[PDB]
Amino acid sequence: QNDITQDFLNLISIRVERINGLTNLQKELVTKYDTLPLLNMNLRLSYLRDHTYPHLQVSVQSRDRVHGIEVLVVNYKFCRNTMNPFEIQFKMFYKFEDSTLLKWEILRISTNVRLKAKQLLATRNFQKCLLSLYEFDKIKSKKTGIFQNLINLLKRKTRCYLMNNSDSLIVERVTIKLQINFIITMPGECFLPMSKISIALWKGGERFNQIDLDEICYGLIKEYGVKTGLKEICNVCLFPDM
Amino acid sequence: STSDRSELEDYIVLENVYRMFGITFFPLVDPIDLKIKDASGEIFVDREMLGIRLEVFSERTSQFEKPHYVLLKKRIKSNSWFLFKHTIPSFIDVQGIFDDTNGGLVISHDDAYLFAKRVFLQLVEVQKRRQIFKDLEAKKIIHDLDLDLESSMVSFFVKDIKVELFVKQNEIVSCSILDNNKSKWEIALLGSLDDLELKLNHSFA
Amino acid sequence: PYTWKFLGISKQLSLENGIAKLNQLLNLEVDLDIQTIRVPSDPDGGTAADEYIRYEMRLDISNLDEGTYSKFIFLGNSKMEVPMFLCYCGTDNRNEVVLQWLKAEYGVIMWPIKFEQKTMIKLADASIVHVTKENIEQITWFSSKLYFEPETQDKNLRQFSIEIPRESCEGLALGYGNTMHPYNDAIVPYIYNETGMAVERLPLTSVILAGHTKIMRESIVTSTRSLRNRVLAVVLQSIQF
Amino acid sequence: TDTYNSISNFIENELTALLSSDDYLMDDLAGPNEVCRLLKAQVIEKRKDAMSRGKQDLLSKEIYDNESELRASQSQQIMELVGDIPKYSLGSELRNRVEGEPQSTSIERLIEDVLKLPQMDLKVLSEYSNLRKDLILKCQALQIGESKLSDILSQTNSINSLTTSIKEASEDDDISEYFATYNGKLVVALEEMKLLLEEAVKTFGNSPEKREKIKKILSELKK
Amino acid sequence: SSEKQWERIQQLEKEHVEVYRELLITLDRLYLIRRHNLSHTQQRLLEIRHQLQINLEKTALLIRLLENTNVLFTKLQNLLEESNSLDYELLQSLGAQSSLHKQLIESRAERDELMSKLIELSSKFP
Amino acid sequence: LRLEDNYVPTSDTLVVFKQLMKLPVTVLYDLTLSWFAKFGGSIYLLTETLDLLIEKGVRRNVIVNRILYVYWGLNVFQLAEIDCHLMISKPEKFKWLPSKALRGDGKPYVVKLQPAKFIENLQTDLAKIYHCHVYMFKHPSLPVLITRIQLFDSNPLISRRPYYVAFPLNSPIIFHSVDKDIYARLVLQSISRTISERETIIFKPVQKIPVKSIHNIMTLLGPSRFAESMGPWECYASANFERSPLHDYKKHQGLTGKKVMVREFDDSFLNDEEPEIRRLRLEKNMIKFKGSASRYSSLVPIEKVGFTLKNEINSRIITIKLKFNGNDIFGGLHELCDKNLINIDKVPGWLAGENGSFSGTIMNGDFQREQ
Amino acid sequence: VLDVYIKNLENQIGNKRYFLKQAQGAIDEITKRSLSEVFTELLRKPPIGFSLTSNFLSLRAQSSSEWLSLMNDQSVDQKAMLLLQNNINSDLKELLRKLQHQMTIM
Amino acid sequence: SEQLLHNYVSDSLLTTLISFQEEQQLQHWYELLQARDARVTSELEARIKQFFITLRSRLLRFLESEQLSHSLSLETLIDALYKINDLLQQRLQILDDAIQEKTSELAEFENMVRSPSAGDNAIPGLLQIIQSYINLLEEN
Repeated sequence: QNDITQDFLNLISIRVERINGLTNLQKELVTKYDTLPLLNMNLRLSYLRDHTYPHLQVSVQSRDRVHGIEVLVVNYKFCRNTMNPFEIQFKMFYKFEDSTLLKWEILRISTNVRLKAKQLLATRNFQKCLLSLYEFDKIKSKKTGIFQNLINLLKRKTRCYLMNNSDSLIVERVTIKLQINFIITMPGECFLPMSKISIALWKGGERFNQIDLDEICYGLIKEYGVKTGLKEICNVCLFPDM
Repeated sequence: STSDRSELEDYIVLENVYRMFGITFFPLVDPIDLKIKDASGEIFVDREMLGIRLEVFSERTSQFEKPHYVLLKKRIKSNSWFLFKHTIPSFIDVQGIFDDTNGGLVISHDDAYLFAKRVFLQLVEVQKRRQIFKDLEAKKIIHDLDLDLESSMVSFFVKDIKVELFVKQNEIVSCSILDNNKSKWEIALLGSLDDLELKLNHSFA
Repeated sequence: PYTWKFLGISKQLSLENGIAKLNQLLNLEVDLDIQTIRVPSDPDGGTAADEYIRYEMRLDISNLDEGTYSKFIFLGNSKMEVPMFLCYCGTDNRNEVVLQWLKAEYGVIMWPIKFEQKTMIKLADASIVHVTKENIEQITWFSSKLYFEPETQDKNLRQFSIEIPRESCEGLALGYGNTMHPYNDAIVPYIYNETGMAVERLPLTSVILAGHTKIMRESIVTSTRSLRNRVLAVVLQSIQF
Repeated sequence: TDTYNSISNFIENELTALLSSDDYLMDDLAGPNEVCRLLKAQVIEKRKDAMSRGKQDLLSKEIYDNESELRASQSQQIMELVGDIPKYSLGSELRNRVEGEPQSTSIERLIEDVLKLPQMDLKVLSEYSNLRKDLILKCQALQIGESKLSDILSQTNSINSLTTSIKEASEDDDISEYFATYNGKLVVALEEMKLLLEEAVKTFGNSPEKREKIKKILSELKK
Repeated sequence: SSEKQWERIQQLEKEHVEVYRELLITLDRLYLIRRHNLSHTQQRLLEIRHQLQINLEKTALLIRLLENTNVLFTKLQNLLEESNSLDYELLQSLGAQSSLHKQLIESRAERDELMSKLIELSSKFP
Repeated sequence: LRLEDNYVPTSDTLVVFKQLMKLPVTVLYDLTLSWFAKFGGSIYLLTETLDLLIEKGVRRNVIVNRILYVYWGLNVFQLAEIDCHLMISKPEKFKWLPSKALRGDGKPYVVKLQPAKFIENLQTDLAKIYHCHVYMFKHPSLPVLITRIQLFDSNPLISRRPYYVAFPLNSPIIFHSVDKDIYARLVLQSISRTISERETIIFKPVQKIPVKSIHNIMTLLGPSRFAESMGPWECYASANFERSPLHDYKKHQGLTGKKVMVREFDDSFLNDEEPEIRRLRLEKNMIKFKGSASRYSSLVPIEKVGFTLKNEINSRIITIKLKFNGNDIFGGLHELCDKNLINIDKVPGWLAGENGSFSGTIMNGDFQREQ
Repeated sequence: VLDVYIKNLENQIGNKRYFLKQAQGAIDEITKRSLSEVFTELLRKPPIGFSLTSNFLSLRAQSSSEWLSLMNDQSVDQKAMLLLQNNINSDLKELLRKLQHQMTIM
Repeated sequence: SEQLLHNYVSDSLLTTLISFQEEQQLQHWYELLQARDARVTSELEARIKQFFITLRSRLLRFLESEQLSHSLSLETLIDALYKINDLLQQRLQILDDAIQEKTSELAEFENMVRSPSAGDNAIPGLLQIIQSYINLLEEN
């Protein structure tokens, strides 16, 4: 009666996620226990574009495939100088498994660096060409920045006119002239572009000793700096007080 | 998720195009110091990390080599990166270059980029010094040779003569011919490294 | 360095009777005091199962060789399930004599007592709380040293030992707050938070305080010939069912 | 070299050997054998601690100690003579040329060693000073020549880049005619530009088309 | 190297038949609820119904596979050969267990009679 | 007073026999050929009793009695070659101890030595003090140049314990055998005097606890990718996760994804079956203590490790001193984490196995090794 | 041919789990919407077979082996205990007889 | 040194005991005895003097040979610097040859750009065209 009712009552009463390339950062950081790069592709692209290669506009234009290769036409716009940037357009040929490069060629160069990057772009090593173009843009931007700063801090007392393209700035006072060379030499026959700073004084009559001015420039740039090293050279070539 | 797969495909191929440059930054987080705030239930990184991905492109095999990684971690009391881990062999003073850049303290990302550029120039230097002698032994101007790890001390063979070189950064600084007329043939090769390929056909004509 | 071995007792016994038969069987004169001790004497206990009847029992011999001088400290409670236990130092034969007498006379069953890990933690916790005559409990400090010895594959990890100095122990105890349990609320959560090693689950071997005691899994080495009331209270409390 | 053995051998073979037999019995050539044996027995009797095998060992050790004390003075006086350019002052390659068989020529280490050797039989001193001056002038001319050669190499590299670019772009192999008629092409281009400027002056007569033409011409002549 | 997929399909088949039984009982409860907007015998009848469904699926698999040397065939044949090699041993063990329990009953009854006799005798002996 | 190769020392015959019984037969045959080509004693005719003996498959005792009782001690060079071939054969018996080679300002100095001209200069520097013999060979597998310096004394010429110094090819770190006598200091100082030739080099030691094999001490501190990562960062030292940039983009980690387990951030470990979660938890312990995939033995076994964790809570310095031991520490910690005894979500980096075989203070969350 | 079997079995598992999820969601829907002979009408109405057959026969073989080992061990333990108790029964019977005879003799 | 040997010889002689025991025949006996002792100690003193002279000369020439082995002269230094001067002269010769080759290339370029012409009238035409272009630009 009661025990059968209790037995009848006892009888009748009887995470893992998969992350991807496009995913939010919170769900990525919840399931983070390995020491691997983050798979959020937009954040990785933000690190690859905003932080390591700023002022550069890379955009993939087209990509095809034959039978087992992959062609890829991409263009770069080195926009560090906002007035007139120099562009380029590549075309690469993969091998897509045991992946090598077969061919790479240039479809166009914007005609501002075409001869300056003529000896460079015949080494057939496209990584060195890309890095040399980016560093040449950076060094050219630093050159025009330093020369505009030296003009802005000297435009009142002197006359400040440039020369050949921008490679040598000339100041003159009272007379006495001073020319500050700054040459960027692309590589050809290291692989990054290198700079060369040299000066030459004129005391009205003739040139000075190039060895002594070279030693003065070397010491006064090795000691002070570059942006604040040339200002000391203009202060010495003034010599009204010290 | 089909057009999103296409957008991810364009993001991946753009990441590869950016990785062709050689020196890349990639995000990273140590999972020891992933803390929770408990006032909102969200996760914030305690110490930020920055990873560099050095990747030298070869030319004899025309494919990219094994990538090298430098991982920087942000210090907890100074707001300046210090070199946490690096997968670089020990003939490159990677800690010394990191102490040399900017006096020792690295704050902004371009200050880390200069350090990554110096280490990448040393890696390309080692790669080119190996590639030149491998392309030499491919054309059999030299016989069976041996190299060091950084390819800075080689000893190849000539038709009879053994030649030993201690080569610095793309230039030969020491020559050793052993088997008065030897010294002319010793300061013959004591020049650059492409002229070594030029000068070794100047005697076997 | 008087190592103590511990044995449980089945029946609550009083040694006021039959002790003359021990004096007949051994032909010596031993001393017994019949105390009534109360662990923590702060008034937030209400005296609810808080009394203990302790029978310290020495043997009045010469104290030249310490191996023959063996105390027999007892404890008991009329409310616990396993009521009593005895614990003795010394390396004499009279220990087995009095164990044989207490087995045959009273009809009890004795098993050796093996300690767990949290019992060793509570025994190191209650072997530093010092008692004074001003009805308050103060805490001294010793530079402790835990000791582990796990059983791994191929004897990969043989033995390892966390070691904590005195000043860092005091700093952790003040960092947790005012408590009478440093090693279970200050040190072990700190070790788990900064290392990840759960100490209650890891195999302990010998929680060592510097100079004062040395606990083990079956025994306790000490420096004096006596044990504190909190140590015996924790041992009697731990072996229940 | 091996002076203790020589001292002890000289003692044992030319003092005791001469004072043992012939200094005891050979004096009887002027003489009886009995009184000679009596005096020989007295001599060997009242001497038996001097010519022992241990006392002369101690004597030879004392002779060695005196000769070592005399050797230490000439040892300290042979290092403090006239210097004449000792070791640890020249570089590696200088003393390697001194010891012969250099087996590895290296011009940079030779420069860094030649620029390190110090200055000062007076004709040998003047000859060494003149040779040091000539070697320093060789190193100076080597550095100047290397820097000038690098500048010349970059200069002719840019020259070869210009000649390759004009051989490619003109596609006629007429570089001399190109450089000769550059001025003629430039003046006919300026004549065409003057005709275009006259047409721009007398074609539109606007104020905004002139602005667009001026902006295009300025951003084409400047960029 | 197929053993990994073998135990993987074993565990996945166990989860499969667990969720199949769950699907059957939940569809039955769904029909009970949605038929109109609960006892012991009714629950047992649904359990018998699901047993007969699984029984018919078993015999359908058997007649589809048996009525040679194909894929995943010899596994079922060797399993059906190996599953029924212990029934005689099970029945012999159960029979030996019953005989041992009967002998223990006889020994305990003899010991209880003897102990009662010794208690009465040693109580009279005092 | 430097010893030439044809010198014969006074070595016991039974211990040379016991050394020679630990070698196979083909290396004994090559040693026989090389020794009789070099020195000889008791050309093509005497090779005939060996070319047919090993082709018959005779025991080693006959050939070691032949090679020991026609040179009836063999010499100093043959004993050096025997002990060096024993080093190549069984590498787990020796014990190495590293030492970096700084210079000048403090920057490390790559050695870059030649095995020919190093031997005469070192033997001439050591020859002014003791009777020494220096033998150098290149290891057949690893890129090291193991030297063997054996110093003699006189009461013929008795022999001391040999002292091995292993140079890698392009590292500032030089491994040497563990000894604290005065001859070990003399040999290490003479090596640091003769390796320089341009500017002075000092050997400041980098570690105090010796490492067992030479493949282990070559992985840990030689020129390799595992020299710094070594722990949970071992995916960066072998490059498991990223391919070449010219590789296929249909098979990318960002496009195929990976299977991960959601971490618990509430402390629910002290309050305690779905074998997919068991597989992922075992993989999680494997990832935390290793790369991404026996089964507990790490890439390098480490004998002894002792840390010192100096945290700081409300301006109090709270030091604890962990001190491990065993045959392989971090594999044992991997096993303890595998039995659910150590919470893997709170295992720090330095306990998981990074900067391995080092031991030192941990201030502010940053490891700094002991001096 | 086995990996495609795992693939379609996992697809059927996901389909059946989606069916169960929608069924329990319908249960939740009608119970939140809330505030006989039809059971016989239910009783009239009503990739899997290899799975349940292999599962059932493997569990039957394993559980039969486990029960056989357990019952064999318990049988041999009860056999030893029965032999011991029979020995003590015989000795107690002999001592009962001797004590009865001593009760007669005094 | 020499002071010790003359003590060692003279103390161990016949003269140190038979002088104590000292008709005319015995006087002549020990007189001839002391004369023979004086002769042999003169000969032995000459012997030990020549031995110490040759020993000190051998030790001095050995120390001088070792010191000149551990030092340098100033003539083999001159020979070594002559060899280094020959090496640097050869390096300057090959560098001058490379300079000559590169300036021959530059001189080959130097005559490729010369335009012997009437280039003042072209300059005047360019100046007039530039002035007309500037006038047309400033008149717009």
